[PDB]
Amino acid sequence: PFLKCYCSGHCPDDAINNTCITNGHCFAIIEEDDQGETTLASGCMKYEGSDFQCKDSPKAQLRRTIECCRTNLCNQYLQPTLPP
Amino acid sequence: SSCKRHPLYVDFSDVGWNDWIVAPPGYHAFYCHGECPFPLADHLNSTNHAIVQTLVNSVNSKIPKACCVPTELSAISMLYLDENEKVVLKNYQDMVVEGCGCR
Amino acid sequence: KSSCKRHPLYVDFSDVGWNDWIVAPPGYHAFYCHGECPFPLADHLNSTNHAIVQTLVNSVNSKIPKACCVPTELSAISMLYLDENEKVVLKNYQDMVVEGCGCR
Amino acid sequence: AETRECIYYNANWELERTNQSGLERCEGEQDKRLHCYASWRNSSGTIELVKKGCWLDDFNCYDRQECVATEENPQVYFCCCEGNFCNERFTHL
Repeated sequence: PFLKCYCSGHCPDDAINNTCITNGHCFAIIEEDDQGETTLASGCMKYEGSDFQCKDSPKAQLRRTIECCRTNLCNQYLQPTLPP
Repeated sequence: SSCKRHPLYVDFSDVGWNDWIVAPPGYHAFYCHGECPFPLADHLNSTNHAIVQTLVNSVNSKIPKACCVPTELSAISMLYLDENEKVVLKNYQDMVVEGCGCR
Repeated sequence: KSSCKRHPLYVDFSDVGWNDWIVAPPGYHAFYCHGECPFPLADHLNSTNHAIVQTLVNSVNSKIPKACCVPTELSAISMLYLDENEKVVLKNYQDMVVEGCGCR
Repeated sequence: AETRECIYYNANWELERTNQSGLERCEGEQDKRLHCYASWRNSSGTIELVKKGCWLDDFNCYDRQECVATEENPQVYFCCCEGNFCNERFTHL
């Protein structure tokens, strides 16, 4: 395992100090639910299928922006903003 | 509320297996439950299919989300009575949930 | 309503909004699994010992959920796509198509 | 088990540490068809070959002995077919 990431909302059960270990990417996401209510989350993403998840679908019904990064604890610096 | 492992102790006398199984009295089986949201994090060990299905669900709610199930199970041995009152030891695979994920 | 089995599902990349980075194919038949895992679990149903134990437990403790219908056999498809640098890449994505379903 | 061989080509063989051209023996799962494919760019009438190789079972390639692109004006052309070395030559349409 090479990468450590911050996690919030998406932490595994073996999470320590709100960080997780992965061999893929770190991510951060901002999402707007049924109501104009916004929430931020972050965590670890496996390499397999990460191209799909980091790209996401621009046709998603709810507004959200996920971003990915690949160096140790990098997601603390991702500040995704909702799409217009 | 997201997909994770939950507790589940299976008492053999509660499911009528104690007349067949001499030992153990029961065991910790656990179970998996919870939402598979977008995105599917590393620990959910999801297949590409589950990832694609989650994204389609996000575009069209008519397509269900992936489901939280055991992605890793382990074995347990159990002691049974042979038709001779001979206590026989047998291994049973896939009895215990070791990990949960979205499939 | 119905028993655990494969259902049709065609994933169209234009509808997902990926037709700009995926050169081929335009889409594919992914299928999905859906349906109940009723007690007693039907033999033809692909089921693990755990799903069997859980189903039995659920029959006498409704607080424990039933097993779930999910992909148990999947196949791969080839995709050709453009990376961040507009470079063409070939990848055989594993587990993209549901071939069979089961209660887990 | 049905066997399939395709023409192999990789314009980025260097940065990918692979052969630039040659032959590729395909491997498929049971009862799965086996195909070949070609991809290229056509900028200013000059054809730029990008990649050629094996391609997994895909209905878009079923029973086509010729490799013909099925997209009007893409930025990257693609064709697939079902037959040994059927990606040896390709055309647009």
